[PDB]
Amino acid sequence: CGRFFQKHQGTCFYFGELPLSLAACTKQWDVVTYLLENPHQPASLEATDSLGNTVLHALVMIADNSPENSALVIHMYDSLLQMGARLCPTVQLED
Amino acid sequence: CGRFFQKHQGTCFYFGELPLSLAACTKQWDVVTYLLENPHQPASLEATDSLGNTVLHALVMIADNSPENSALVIHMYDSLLQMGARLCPTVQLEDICNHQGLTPLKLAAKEGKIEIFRHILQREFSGLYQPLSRKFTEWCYGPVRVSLYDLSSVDSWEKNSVLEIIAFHCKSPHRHRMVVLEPLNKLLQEKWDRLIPRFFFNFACYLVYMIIFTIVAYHQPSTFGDSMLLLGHILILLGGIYLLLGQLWYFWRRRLFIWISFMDSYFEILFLVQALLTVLSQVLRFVETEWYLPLLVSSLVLGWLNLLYYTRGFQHTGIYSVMIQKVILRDLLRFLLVYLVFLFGFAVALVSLSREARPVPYGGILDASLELFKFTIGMGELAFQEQLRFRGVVLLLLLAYVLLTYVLLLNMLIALMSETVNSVATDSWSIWKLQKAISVLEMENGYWWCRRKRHRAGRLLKVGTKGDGIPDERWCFRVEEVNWAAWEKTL
Amino acid sequence: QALLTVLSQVLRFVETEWYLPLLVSSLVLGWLNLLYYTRGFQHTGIYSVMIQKVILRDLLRFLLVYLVFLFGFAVALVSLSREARPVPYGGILDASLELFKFTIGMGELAFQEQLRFRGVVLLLLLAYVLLTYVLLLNMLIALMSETVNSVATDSWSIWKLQKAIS
Repeated sequence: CGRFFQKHQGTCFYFGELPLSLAACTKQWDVVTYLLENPHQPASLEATDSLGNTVLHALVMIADNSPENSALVIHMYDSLLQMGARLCPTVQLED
Repeated sequence: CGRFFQKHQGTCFYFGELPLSLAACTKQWDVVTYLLENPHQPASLEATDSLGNTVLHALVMIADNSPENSALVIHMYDSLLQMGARLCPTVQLEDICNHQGLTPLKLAAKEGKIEIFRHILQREFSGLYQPLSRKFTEWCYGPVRVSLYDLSSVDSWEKNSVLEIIAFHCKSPHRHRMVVLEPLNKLLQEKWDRLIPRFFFNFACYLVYMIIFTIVAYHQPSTFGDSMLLLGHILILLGGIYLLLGQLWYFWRRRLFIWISFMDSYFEILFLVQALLTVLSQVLRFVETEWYLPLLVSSLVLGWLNLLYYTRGFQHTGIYSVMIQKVILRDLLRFLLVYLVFLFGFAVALVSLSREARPVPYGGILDASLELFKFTIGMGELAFQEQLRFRGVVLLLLLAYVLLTYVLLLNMLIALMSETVNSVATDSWSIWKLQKAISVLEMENGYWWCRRKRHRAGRLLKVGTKGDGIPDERWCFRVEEVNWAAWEKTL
Repeated sequence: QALLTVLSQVLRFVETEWYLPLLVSSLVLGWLNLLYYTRGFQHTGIYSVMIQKVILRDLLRFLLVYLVFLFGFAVALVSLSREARPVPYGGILDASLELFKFTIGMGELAFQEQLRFRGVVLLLLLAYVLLTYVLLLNMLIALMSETVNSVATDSWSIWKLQKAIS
């Protein structure tokens, strides 16, 4: 949580203030998988930042109306939802 | 150097009057290389012709807006620059003063070559030939890019900048497309955002001045009141003198601008006329001449119409004034010509055939024209004059004039403006940006009595190192932009 | 409208002369308020949407330029209408009224013989008439012609949004 990472009118870039959120926002599917089933310390997929946004919220925030950005956001959202189905099936991330 | 090789209006072909320039201009890269590292006698790459142009200048001169020509010129320019990097690295070929005192960038800006201008303004190279670049990248954390455009001889802080050349020296028809491409863009917006206060202060001063003008012109004769009237009159005289001096200084400073652009300003001449009329009326009052009031009233009208200069501060109304100008210039004059010819032709006729005694209308050439203009406005008295037995001829003439004028010319005028507005709705924004750029450039200087200090644009930043010693520094202009397509390929 | 109606009703008890203007203004505003309920049909709701777009896009720039021009000419005609060689253009209110009449199509463009500034007054009147009635109004027609064609595409979605809000 820093001025460069908080969302405001300036020279910032909001991604969710979470390493998993940063990995998801940067079209890096190789690290997202490794962050979730690493034996040592898995990263919770329902984790939240100071603002309250989650990974799906962070994906929504960085979304634009550009075709490539929209495709990236849609694909990452679907992949993250499908992965969350196979890790925490007793809780839904949409709600 | 011959008549066929000198640049003029004829059957000539200018290439630079140098064998190396000829080789470069003819897309012959095989001979250009051999001319530079031949052991016997190498050809200097910084050589100049009689006109003063160099190889890069010659490439700029032959440049057009055609895609193939633009590609050829760009490729040859880049290749020649890269070669000059490896032959004479102690001297840069970009900074070569022409006889008229220009560089390839300034020459391209003046001649109107848009494509080579945009290429030179934002050119980027790879790791090799890194110093020979204008656009850079400081940090690209995530999908955001920080572009560092070079502000060398393009910032107004220098005496002869590219912006000033574009504004006041370029005679190309569509020169407004150069103030909306890259760097020159953001820079002008940032300058205008800081020059807002002075612009609106000048507008407020002019508004107060003309408010005083109107109050004085209203309360005038056909004590305290006389004292206030005298104070207002002397204030108006001083204001008119100030405006006259300012306009005279502007015209004297930019004498070679009226011929280049006789209508792009359109308001400095109007301000000059208004100030001259005000001063003339004020000085003529002392002569006690009856024509004081008409001059004062005309000056008041012109000055009150002059407030539309200051409407170029908003996105919405500046374009409106631009379309006003386009409509006035494109289809108002042809209609006026045809209308005046038709009106005179009919007025002379009605005057001639209005003398049969079987006050009378159409007594003179002034009355008939007035009646026809009334017909145009919607107040024409189309009646059946019973005092002369040419009733039928007069009525038929009136109907013939009415049909073709009120039913055909005016409706066609409406249609013509309907076409013109749709046609010029695309380039009006660029013309407004050019007008704002001209206003910013004029406000960068001070008044005729106080020269403002220039504030240098951009900032000095670490950009590479010169290939012969310690790092070099140049002034850049940061611009951040969030692009995902640019970011997604570099992975 | 409701505030004006209530204010007029309560002011009647005070026995104030300005009861009738308030009541009449409230009546006008309420009768114009019936165009809210036209957003129930495909045909007229879009018409009201284009009405709003035309009012917002090109009605205000024209009004600004027109008011500036009208004031500039009215002050002039008032100033130079005092030569004795009732008279027209006596005050700033009369000259503006005459210029508006010119705009409507009822302007009395005559040759006033009671003052020897006939030429100056006539030239000023002609200069005002040309640029106003021949240039600004026709250009306004063209501007609405452009605006209607431009907003003919998104008007349906705006009408759907209005219906959704309702």
